Amino acid sequence: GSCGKFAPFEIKEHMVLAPRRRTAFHPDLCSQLDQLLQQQSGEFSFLKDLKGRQPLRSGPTHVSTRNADIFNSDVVIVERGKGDGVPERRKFGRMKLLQFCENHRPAYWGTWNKKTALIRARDPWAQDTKLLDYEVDSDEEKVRQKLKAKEWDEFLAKGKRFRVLQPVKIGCVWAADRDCAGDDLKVLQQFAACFLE
Amino acid sequence: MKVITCEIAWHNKEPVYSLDFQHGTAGRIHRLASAGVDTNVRIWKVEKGPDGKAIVEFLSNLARHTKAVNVVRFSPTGEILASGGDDAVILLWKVNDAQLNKENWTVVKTLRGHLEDVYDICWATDGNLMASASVDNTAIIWDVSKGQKISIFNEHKSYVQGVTWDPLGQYVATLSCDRVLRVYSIQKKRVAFNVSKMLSGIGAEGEARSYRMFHDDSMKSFFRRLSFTPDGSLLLTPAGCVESGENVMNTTYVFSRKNLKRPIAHLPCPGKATLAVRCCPVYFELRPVVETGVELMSLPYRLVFAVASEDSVLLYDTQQSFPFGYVSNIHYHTLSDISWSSDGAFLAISSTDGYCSFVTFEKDELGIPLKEKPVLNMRT
Amino acid sequence: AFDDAVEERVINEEYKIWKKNTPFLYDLVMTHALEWPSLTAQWLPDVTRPEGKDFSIHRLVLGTHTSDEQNHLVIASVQLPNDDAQFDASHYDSEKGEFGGFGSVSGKIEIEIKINHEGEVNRARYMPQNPCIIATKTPSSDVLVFDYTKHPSKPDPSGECNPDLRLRGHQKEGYGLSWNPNLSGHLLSASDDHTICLWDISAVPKEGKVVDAKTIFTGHTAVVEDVSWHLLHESLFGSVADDQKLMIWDTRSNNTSKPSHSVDAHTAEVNCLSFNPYSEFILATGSADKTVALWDLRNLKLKLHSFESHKDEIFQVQWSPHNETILASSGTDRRLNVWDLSKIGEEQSPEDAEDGPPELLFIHGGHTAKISDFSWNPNEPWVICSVSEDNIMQVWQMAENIYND
Repeated sequence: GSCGKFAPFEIKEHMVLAPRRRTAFHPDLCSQLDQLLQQQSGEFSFLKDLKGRQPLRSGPTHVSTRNADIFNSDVVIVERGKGDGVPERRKFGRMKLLQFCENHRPAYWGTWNKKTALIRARDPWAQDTKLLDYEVDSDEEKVRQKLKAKEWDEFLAKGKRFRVLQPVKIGCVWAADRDCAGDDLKVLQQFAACFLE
Repeated sequence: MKVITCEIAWHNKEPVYSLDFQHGTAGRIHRLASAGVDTNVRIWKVEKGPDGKAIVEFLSNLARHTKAVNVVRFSPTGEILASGGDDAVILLWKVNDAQLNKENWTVVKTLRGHLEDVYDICWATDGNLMASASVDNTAIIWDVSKGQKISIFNEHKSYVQGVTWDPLGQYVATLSCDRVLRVYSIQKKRVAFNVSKMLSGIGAEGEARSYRMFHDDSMKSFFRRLSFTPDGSLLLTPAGCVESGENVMNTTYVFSRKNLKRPIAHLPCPGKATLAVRCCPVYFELRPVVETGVELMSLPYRLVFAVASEDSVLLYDTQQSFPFGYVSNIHYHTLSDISWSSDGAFLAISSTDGYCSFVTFEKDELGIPLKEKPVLNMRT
Repeated sequence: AFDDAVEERVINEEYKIWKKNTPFLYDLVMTHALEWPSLTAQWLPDVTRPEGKDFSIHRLVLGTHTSDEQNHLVIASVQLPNDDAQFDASHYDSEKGEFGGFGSVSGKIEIEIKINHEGEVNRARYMPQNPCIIATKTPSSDVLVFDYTKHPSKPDPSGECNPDLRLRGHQKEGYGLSWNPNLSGHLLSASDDHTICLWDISAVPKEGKVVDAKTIFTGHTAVVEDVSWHLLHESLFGSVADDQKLMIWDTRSNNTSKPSHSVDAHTAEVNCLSFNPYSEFILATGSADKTVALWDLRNLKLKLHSFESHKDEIFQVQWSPHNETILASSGTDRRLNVWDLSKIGEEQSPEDAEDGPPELLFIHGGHTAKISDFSWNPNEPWVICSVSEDNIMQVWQMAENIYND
């Protein structure tokens, strides 16, 4: 689809293009439109039909390439510990992102469950006193283990008492080394040979 | 050094009991053999990648064994693969010039004469004599060429869980479960040295304090695999106990050729008990020596070796008192065997959890190899 | 005099209270101050979704308005969090009682490509068949066409631009520009010269650099403010001019001086128009009446409806690509009004009618200056990018409980 002297658009590895059309193709459509363009018959009221049916909508753009997204998970999550008993996340809604260029304080990334009856979308400047103090906000500024297959097998064998191994390797530490860390030297001195005479 | 723990089970997640590299290799890529409870002996190809991480390629599977295979050992030339197991028969495999195999191996000799499980095998330097230890309280010497039993040592009172052969061809050492180390003369075919007890310095109030050197049945490992030094000068025996105060500590004893009835020293291993000892076949030039009487033995060269306990591996050399390497907590169960590669670039560790690991060393990291490997003063 | 001081004080207070009320009305707010004011803004159709990441990367085409400096056609990048990542139990502020905390999560806005441009960028629009081809309207009589892949990522050391194509049809500057979504290469431009120009760049040779006007339409008697192709017909297109007129032209009609249809749309200058994507018959025009007129192509004598919540002139009107009943309009009143068609002529409570007509859905008053141009995000619903006169670009999205409920 090269137009003139320009190369066709190159879709990159993880790119998605928004659809160019929002309706299925009707072949006769254009012809009928031409008729309805010339007739100028005031028979049809579109606003009347709008309330008699559901609005035509479309969703966010999704990937539809062949063999596009195929993944493997080698991990099973095991959760241990009482935690703080924090409330259910589901009842807190979407996390809002509010960032401002002029704010020294970093961007806000979090939920908002305060409830008002006066801050309306119809009036952004409508004040709601006694619930929000209208002053400058920016004045100044247990365990969830991810087991692999081997560790999952060992956990099923042992139970909640199981914990993943933390390998301990000490690099080559010689008696002639001068800049070697003394901590490793002492840990290896813990295994120093004892002679008998 | 680098540690590469394998996250894929070689023997269907069954315990891996033994490992050994093909000592006959002279290049950069090596052949490894593993024995497991799955009644299989698997041969793999081990080489370093461009980044330096070890990579394992599956080569062959040898399923002639009927029960669990406990020990796998390559002949010094790397041509004959000895495999022993719970079926009391030792198979000698050779490459013969079965869909899964990239290369094929067939049994040449079936060494018979044991009554119970075979736990350890040691070759002789010439490659014509073999020695094996078994549960049946006997250590058997074999004529490899004849394929027949030549001698039986039944002086043991319990399971025999390790045999080593003198590189100088004078002694054969066996470690048994009766807390007794035995050294047999290769010529007299009798017991030369018996080492079980150890005097504990001077006892309190003038008492004659003597304690048993080696561990009891509490040992979680089937094996007590001791080893000679490649030159023959020293003998390293794991599963030893030292009573420092009122407590006991696990250790590996070091004996000399001069007297075999008392060790020079002991390498202490706090924590678990040591079960395997394996030496690097490369003679290294001595480090820049800070002059002290620290060396285990005083010779122009030095030798690196590894002692594997239930959950750790310690990397020692000859001249230093402390080990230069320590790795631990890489396997969820007891380790079984350790084996060096021919060039010293690899140290393969097997554990009973079903997975194995490698300790890799880059160029000249262990040391500077000798220009010429020293000639041995064999006795025969 | 006191006019400027009073206006500045009132606008600053209004912006402060709007920022304070923002968490109740928006789910996303990104305020960014550009180097120079942008007269144009358009979302590119590209969305890159890097695997293993919690965000997507969208692209914007913008311009610069420098009084005495070097002007640039700009392509910029915006990071927007993925929908699956908007539910996250990371931290729990036990004081405010929210799953909040400011943390370190922030939207990343950066400039990707800067290309030289002689004069201000009045309006930049990409070709739908090839988003690499971007047409720009200059303060000169010529329309420029660039391919941002054929230009360095950084501007030239000095000198003006090297446009890939130069189209010479007009005699004055203009602001209306639209590609044909059904015929690749067909471009329509409108200018102060009272005419509309149609170019066909689909047959340009490899070494060609200048293209003459394929057709000139002279129906309008005033400054043709805007022109726009029909979204489904390869022949029909609409235009709105300063003569209070909206004309529907058919390219198959041989009379290049009389449109196939003419309508006295408004009582003042009509500055913008846009076709509904879901209805072939419906379109909307924003005028200087502070009004937006809804038009049915099957009945042009009757105005379908008039949206009358604006307080000043209206310069841009664009439909939502994800909902046929949703419309947007911006103008000099520093406001962006979002309207719902399915709420026209609904009964209203006495205090709700104080805010405006029932069809009015949302008011965006986060801009402290005239909204130069805005654009709906074609990939993320309800995400709008608006650039104003005080070099302020805002990518925002109103709260979910406003449209979904």
